[PDB]
Amino acid sequence: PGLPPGPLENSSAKLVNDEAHPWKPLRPGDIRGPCPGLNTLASHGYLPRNGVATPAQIINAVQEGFNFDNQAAIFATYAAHLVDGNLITDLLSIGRKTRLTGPDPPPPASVGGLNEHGTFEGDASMTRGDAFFGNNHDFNETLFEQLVDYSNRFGGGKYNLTVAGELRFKRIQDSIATNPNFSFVDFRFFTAYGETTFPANLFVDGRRDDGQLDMDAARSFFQFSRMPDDFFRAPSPRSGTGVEVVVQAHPMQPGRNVGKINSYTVDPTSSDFSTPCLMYEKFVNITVKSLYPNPTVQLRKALNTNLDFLFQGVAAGCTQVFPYGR
Ligand code: HEM
Ligand SMILES: *[C@@H]1O[C@H](CO)[C@@H](O)[C@H](O)[C@H]1NC(C)=O
Ligand SMILES: *[C@@H]1O[C@H](CO)[C@@H](O)[C@H](O)[C@H]1NC(C)=O
Ligand SMILES: *[C@@H]1O[C@H](CO)[C@@H](O)[C@H](O)[C@H]1NC(C)=O
Ligand SMILES: *[C@@H]1O[C@H](CO)[C@@H](O)[C@H](O)[C@H]1NC(C)=O
Ligand SMILES: *[C@@H]1O[C@H](CO)[C@@H](O)[C@H](O)[C@H]1NC(C)=O
Ligand SMILES: COc1ccc(CO)cc1OC
Ligand SMILES: [Cl-]
Ligand SMILES: [Mg+2]
Repeated sequence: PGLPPGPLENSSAKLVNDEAHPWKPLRPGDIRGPCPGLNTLASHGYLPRNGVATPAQIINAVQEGFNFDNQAAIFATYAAHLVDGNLITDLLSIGRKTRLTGPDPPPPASVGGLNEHGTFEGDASMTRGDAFFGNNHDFNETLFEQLVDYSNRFGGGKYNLTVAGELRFKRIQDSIATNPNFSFVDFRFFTAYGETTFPANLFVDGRRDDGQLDMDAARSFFQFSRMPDDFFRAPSPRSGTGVEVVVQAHPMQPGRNVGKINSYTVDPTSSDFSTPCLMYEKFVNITVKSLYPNPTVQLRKALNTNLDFLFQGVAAGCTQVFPYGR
């Protein structure tokens, strides 16, 4: 594995929909998944256009194309790679499972790409349906139209953090009401909130950076993986700033439905926003370790390297944990 890239040398706003990075349609075999950011980077050639990439390629692409901040890029990328990528070949699919990531490790590891439900991807996404309903990765028009409606109602026709706060809660309540397997704990509990800020922070043209995303731009990213014509990236590195507004709108406890609709039951063993270090510790000790309980020599080495890289993205104050020793 390569070292995690460092922050941008020059993080100014600039044209990112440029001559070197044109949008192109999908070819047969090209993979897109549940993340409109990575999808857009692949469809503009910031990532390989087939949607299979190394962690270093992903980190460079999110920084260069969108000004995603370095710490956030490192944590997300290595978390995804650990649970969804091939640690020997150093390749991760941004969507469905593919033979392009190379020879698989033994069960119970899945190397399922970002489409793998319950590892990184989870329920109550804004524009993708819950995995229980049959498709956790494709753009959903009905859900996008709901995003438009919430933008009309709470954002004057634009998507902003106020809209995010209301839509985040709506999606949770809809999953509680209809998905008997709804899960909203630990890693998904965190990412579900942060992801709702990303359209306001990163899909807004960086010459404005006003947190007000228009619906034409929103559809372009969410549906077509396409930057608006003349799109400038954000003017400074960021990811989840303003997530507090989203949480404050409708504070929730982590929990799950318990095999029936309308049975949301709080999980006191889950991390929440009061215990961010616990979220990291459980991700490593439980989630990663369960996929690789007794790895062979070359896998153990790759796990430890990628776990070291993951820890670079963890907020200062947390203690590193070592599931396979040092
Ligand atoms: C840094 C590497 C990144 C990885 C590995 C990644 C991966 C993912 C995954 C797997 C999801 C699905 C979560 C869910 O179940 O809803 C997701 C959600 C999302 N990501 Fe990313 N992401 C990354 C960075 C970014 C960036 C830079 C952007 C924007 C520039 C972005 C925008 C989004 C949005 C908007 C969603 C929610 C989509 C929806 O709910 O419809 N992500 N990401
Ligand atoms: C950084 O990039 C911007 C936009 O491309 C440019 O205007 C600026 O002068 C660059 N800064 C340095 C120090 O080169
Ligand atoms: C149902 O929930 C469990 C974990 O609570 C998860 O392993 C499983 O993949 C879920 N499946 C769907 C389709 O939601
Ligand atoms: C999209 O989401 C809606 C609302 O949850 C759902 O009823 C529909 O089956 C989903 N799929 C498609 C292909 O529209
Ligand atoms: C969202 O837009 C609405 C209408 O313009 C406005 O009242 C609200 O303050 C905005 N919220 C943010 C966080 O910009
Ligand atoms: C994770 O495992 C380490 C031992 O490697 C231990 O110190 C730590 O308390 C564990 N944390 C959790 C949340 O299980
Ligand atoms: C910055 O942390 C994240 C990076 C990527 C995703 C998925 O788009 C979720 C994150 O946590 C909010
Ligand atoms: Cl940064
Ligand atoms: Mg999802």
